[PDB]
Amino acid sequence: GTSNRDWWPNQLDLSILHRHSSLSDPMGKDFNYAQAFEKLDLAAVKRDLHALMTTSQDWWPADFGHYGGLFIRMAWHSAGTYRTADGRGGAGEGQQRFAPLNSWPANANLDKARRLLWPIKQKYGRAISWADLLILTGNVALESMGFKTFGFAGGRADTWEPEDVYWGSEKIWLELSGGPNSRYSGDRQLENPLAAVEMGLIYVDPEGPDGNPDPVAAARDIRDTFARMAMNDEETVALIAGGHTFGKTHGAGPASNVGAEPEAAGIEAQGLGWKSAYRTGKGADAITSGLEVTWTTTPTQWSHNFFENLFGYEWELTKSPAGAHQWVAKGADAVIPDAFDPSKKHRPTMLTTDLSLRFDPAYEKISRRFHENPEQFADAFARAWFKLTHRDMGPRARYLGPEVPAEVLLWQDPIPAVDHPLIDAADAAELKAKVLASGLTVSQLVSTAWAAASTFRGSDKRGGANGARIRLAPQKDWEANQPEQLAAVLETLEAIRTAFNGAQRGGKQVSLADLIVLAGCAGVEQAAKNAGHAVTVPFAPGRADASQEQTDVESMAVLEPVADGFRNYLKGKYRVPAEVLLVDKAQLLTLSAPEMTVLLGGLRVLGANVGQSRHGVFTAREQALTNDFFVNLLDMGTEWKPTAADADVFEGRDRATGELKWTGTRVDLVFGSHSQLRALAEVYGSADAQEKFVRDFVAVWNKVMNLDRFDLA
Amino acid sequence: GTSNRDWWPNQLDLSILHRHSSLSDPMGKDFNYAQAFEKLDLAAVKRDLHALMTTSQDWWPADFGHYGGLFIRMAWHSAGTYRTADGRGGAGEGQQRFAPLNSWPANANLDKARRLLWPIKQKYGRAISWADLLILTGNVALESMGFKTFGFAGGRADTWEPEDVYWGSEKIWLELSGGPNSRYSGDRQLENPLAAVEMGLIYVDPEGPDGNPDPVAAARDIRDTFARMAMNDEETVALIAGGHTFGKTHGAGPASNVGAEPEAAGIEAQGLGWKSAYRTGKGADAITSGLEVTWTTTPTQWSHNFFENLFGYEWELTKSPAGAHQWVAKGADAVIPDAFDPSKKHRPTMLTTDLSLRFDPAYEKISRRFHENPEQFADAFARAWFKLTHRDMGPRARYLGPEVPAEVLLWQDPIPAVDHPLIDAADAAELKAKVLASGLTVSQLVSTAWAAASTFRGSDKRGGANGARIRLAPQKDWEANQPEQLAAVLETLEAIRTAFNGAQRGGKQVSLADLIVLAGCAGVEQAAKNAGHAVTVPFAPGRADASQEQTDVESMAVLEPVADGFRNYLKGKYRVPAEVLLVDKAQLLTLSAPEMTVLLGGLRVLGANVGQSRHGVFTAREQALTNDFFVNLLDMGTEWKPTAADADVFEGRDRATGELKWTGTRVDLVFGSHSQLRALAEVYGSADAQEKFVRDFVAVWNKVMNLDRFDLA
Ligand code: HEM
Ligand code: HEM
Ligand code: NA
Ligand code: NA
Repeated sequence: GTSNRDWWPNQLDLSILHRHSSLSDPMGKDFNYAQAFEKLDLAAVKRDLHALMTTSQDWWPADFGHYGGLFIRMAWHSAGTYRTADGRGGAGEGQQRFAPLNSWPANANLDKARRLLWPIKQKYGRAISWADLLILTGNVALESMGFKTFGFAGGRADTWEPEDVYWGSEKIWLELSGGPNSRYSGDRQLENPLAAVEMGLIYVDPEGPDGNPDPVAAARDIRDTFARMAMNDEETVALIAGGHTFGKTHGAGPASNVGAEPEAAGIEAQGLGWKSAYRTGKGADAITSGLEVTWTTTPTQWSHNFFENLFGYEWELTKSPAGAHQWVAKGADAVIPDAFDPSKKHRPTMLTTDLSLRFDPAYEKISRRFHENPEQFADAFARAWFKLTHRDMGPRARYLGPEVPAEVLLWQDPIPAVDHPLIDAADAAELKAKVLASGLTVSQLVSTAWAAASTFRGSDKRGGANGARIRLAPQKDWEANQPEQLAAVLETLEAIRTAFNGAQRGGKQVSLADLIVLAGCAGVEQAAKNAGHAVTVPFAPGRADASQEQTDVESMAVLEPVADGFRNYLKGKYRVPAEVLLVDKAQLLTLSAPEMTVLLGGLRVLGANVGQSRHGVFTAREQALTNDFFVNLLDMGTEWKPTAADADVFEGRDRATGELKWTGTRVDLVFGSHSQLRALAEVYGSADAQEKFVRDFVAVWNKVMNLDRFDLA
Repeated sequence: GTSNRDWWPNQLDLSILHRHSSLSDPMGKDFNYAQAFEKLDLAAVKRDLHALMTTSQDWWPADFGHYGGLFIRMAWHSAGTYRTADGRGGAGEGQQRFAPLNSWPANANLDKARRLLWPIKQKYGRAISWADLLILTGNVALESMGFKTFGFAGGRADTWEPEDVYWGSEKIWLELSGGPNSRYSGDRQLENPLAAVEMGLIYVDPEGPDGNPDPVAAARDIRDTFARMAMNDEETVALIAGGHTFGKTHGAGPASNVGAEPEAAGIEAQGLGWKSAYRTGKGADAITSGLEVTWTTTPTQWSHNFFENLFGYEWELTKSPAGAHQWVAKGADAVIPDAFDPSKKHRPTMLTTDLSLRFDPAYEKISRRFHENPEQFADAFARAWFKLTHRDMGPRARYLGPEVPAEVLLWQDPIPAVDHPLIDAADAAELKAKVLASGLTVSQLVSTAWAAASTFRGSDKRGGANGARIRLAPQKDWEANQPEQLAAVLETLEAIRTAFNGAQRGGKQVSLADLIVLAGCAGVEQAAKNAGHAVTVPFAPGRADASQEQTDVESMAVLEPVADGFRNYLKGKYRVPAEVLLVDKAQLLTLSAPEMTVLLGGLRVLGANVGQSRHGVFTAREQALTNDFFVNLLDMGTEWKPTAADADVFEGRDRATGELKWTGTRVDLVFGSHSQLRALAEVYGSADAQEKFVRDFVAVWNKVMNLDRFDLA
């Protein structure tokens, strides 16, 4: 069946903005997961999970009689797809149960793990999501095996179709670097936004880079990919050694015995995959990764035996029974228990990537410290597991249930509690009149509030206007934010604030975060008045101001917009065309195509462009809120051509005289070119549409201003 | 960007059920197009279209000073994609303006035609849809040139994204038959559901079959494709000769001068395509099809000169300036005017497919009658043009505006007017109790109402329970409908009806169409009661009973379900897997994936399978409305394998004992296999889901019963 994708494989794809419709969702449109979860008996679920750990099923028997290691791995894979570049991936939507992640080679036999959880999921129904259950199961596994966790938050709502994520361009699973779709170039530079070394892996190749078993070069890939998942050296060593305290790998015979991944298997397999023709196909004969390593002498119990073994032996390169590279301890006795046969024991073994923790010099110092001070290892792993499994959940206001840790962590981008009366509607009217009387323009007011709010991304629920981080490093210096113009606006708003706060009784005060957003609303109201329309823009107070010490500058760098079509901004030249980058940004802001359309047309005429560029400013009444962008864009009296100097800039000329009327970028003109976008632009550029344009614009403006407002839920 | 479709190209695609979401729609969710249209000043729009006809734009000058021919072709191609096999295609959703149709080769330069209409669309805004405007413009063209049309109905709501239609498997535009994706097999048998001879054509190749200029062989393709668009011989001849009374073709120079179609063109082209490097690229130099034919001596005036020329000359095979085969009149004078140069004249010319009208012997008799009696030609054409342009609009209740023809046509599947009081809620409860006391079972009641209602297809809005056509030929004999069981049910319901109607005063009566649906409602209520649940299933009366004389039996043949997964029914063996056919049926019924899932699980346990097959009947309490289908399907204690006899039938056996518990088809087991469907099945198979299952089942049942109820809007 030939599709539009087949004929025009480079046309823009708008269907990523219309996912997650009420159509695909089986729950009612009033379903609120937070409310269902807050009534769950969480203690009862944990008891059932504890029982499950040692209730072996014959279709996938438990190693050592205990499923703990399998479930820790299941939870670390759920969380492990996270990339800090876009916030996409992670455990927070339960995507491991959908394509493609359900079928990634690195997720082999996690299908079995999820199926073992079906009875519990069934018993508790809508009150616990799959997404929450995968993480909670990991926690229970750790607890069952003697490790005390740092805590747990519920609230990850289930999703019902696959997320649109760019996982890479390779067309072969586990393709090694340098191919026609290589994710690597230069001196082993991994392309943004990717955070894994091969297609279908979580972070790195356990045999070493491109399969070459050198622990030192593996360490370099470990460091780069874990940093791209927001983890530093200490967290990385704690997580890897912590995880590999438990369980085992599975490589009992050749990989060619393993059949189709779940999305390719027959219908009779009922959602499972990787069926194996090697001996019994499971248990003692299991094949998952192809490696055959068991790390400690008590694989079902928390121990300090990982680092005793790593440092206490010298290591020899060898091969598993499937042919994979792995390491065995020189001269050791057979001290490692067998998973099924009490009369067998095995020598200690390690992956190349485990040896990285000893042979990379910076890791070695951390690993030695953890070896000599196991209580520090325990605490570091507990904190890192919490971070790993919660890093994509967003502000602490979304954390549900009775095990949420009280300690505030820097990586949560924390926002102080509000402890004072908030401004009311009379106060807001007074503050808007003050903002307008100060001389700040529409363009300055709109641009500043857009800059503050538009850092939000729905993928990990980071960013937005709450916190007033626009005033702090590094946001205040981002080129897209226009740092000199920004400084002058914030200085005037800070004087307004100081004067209003100084006059109040009781404890009433306004935060700068609220005033930035309020001043943007006044801008939009003034712009509507310039056009002859009487419009009130909704505002909700309650934002608070975070400090510089609560704002990790390195972690904040990934929110920098290097492309923001809403301000017609591009920081450099990229391989991806600018209109694909606009749709990507709309997706992170949670906008539909009609919302993206309205929003961009309105921003153009209000003067939100970076550096006051005229590109896309198709109006003779700038700073007035009108539908001019659409009416002028669609005027067939104008002809467009790319410029000689720059192919990404276009001149719009009167068709009859040749006279220049406008210029635009690709972000501008795509609205008059892409056949779906142009259909939307036509609605807003019609003669009956001016009031609809204004109303829709105010709605989407308000939506963006509130994206991070999880305190108002 | 590698996608799920790239890795698993044969997995089922559920996204076709979730198009047309409120997310992608720029109009508000209360927008009602019918209400906007009913206030349009249609006379004022027609006056503007009339002025447009002779107002040439320089970017695409009008042939002969008149855009009429161009707009008739635009309106004929908008309607000409219709296929009777599935009802997909046609003019009713304005799909010509989206991909792929906007870029089909046969639609070359219609982009210019649509752009000419933008100023009128802009003026009238939401009160006239693009869909309606395309057709209206064609009508006004005809009127302006002296032809009396049969009428016009508004009401085609605009759509906002491409519809998912199977247009063929070819990967090359206009690929000749016999390739690796051939749409032809056997003795030139075109595969259902296609209705064109090549990918990107409307019906046929104007040069002749696979480019061979034989009028006789071309006639066979004309007849076959037009029949597949619901047009007989008379209507076919009227349409082709009627259309080719006007205007001209465009082939002034070689085709290699013509650039990229609209979806492939550069962004600067602003949605237009086929830019030509041949001389001025337009007007006198235009290239569209590559043919260069002008049929009549007054191309901008209705005449009977097409048939005067077709019969008054002998014809010689020749070539256009682009190299296409075409025909020229032997020994004729230069009598045909030139489109731009008043001092030039040309000889009469024809397409191969024009000459089909004279050299096929059945066409020749009709064409001679139309030649001798041009008043008959005019009436046939008017009726055919109406049918062509309205055939996908659905029941007459959807027709809006002041020009709707009052004559009721057989192809409209007409429903008589209701002229008596309707039954009220107390009457409906009395009739339900009488149906249940007759002895009819849950299974008989649900199966009969499902059979009557499930013929609906949202592609052309044909079928549904209104009319009670299930009691007439040919429905009453369709194998899926279980003809002997159906006849017994209808006999009992007809006695109930006769008794209730005989006892009334004051005109009140119940139609059999309403009683069939009410009886199905009683069945569902009883099934809920058998499970321990009291529900009321909504019912809306107002259907009427059509007669056999108002039912075209041949036209009804395309509504026969040959695959109906909801009844576990497959009439024969097909190339396409049965699960793909289930999703295709759900799309025709307008169901989402959650609605399809609920509905199928419920139908299984209510006994709706054809022939009382136990396949998929995963319950020990058949005829009770429970979620047993889902609970049992998802039980990991059962193992499934295909049978030896039949690979499309599966046995479900206890995993521990080997005991046979169930059997199912691919349609049953897909719900436990496909990762998105299994996620939906899990929600309904949870321990907390019984009330949700019942409520959602009742909702989707009611939706299906009401699909054709455009009288209630
Ligand atoms: C450099 C990063 C890492 C690499 C290359 C990696 C590699 C692997 C591989 C190849 C397996 C074997 C799969 C099989 O054949 O069954 C595995 C098992 C496992 N990993 Fe990791 N690992 C990494 C980090 C982690 C982390 C961060 C955790 C958890 C905090 C984790 C916990 C586990 C556990 C518990 C198992 C045992 C599974 C079982 O008992 O079935 N690993 N690892
Ligand atoms: C066997 C069926 C048909 C074939 C093969 C056919 C073929 C074509 C071709 C190849 C063109 C020239 C495109 C160009 O170069 O500009 C054309 C023009 C046209 N056709 Fe058809 N046609 C068919 C049926 C119809 C019908 C059913 C109608 C309307 C009732 C229609 C109305 C027209 C008109 C009005 C034009 C003139 C366009 C203009 O003036 O720009 N045709 N036809
Ligand atoms: Na994410
Ligand atoms: Na249709």
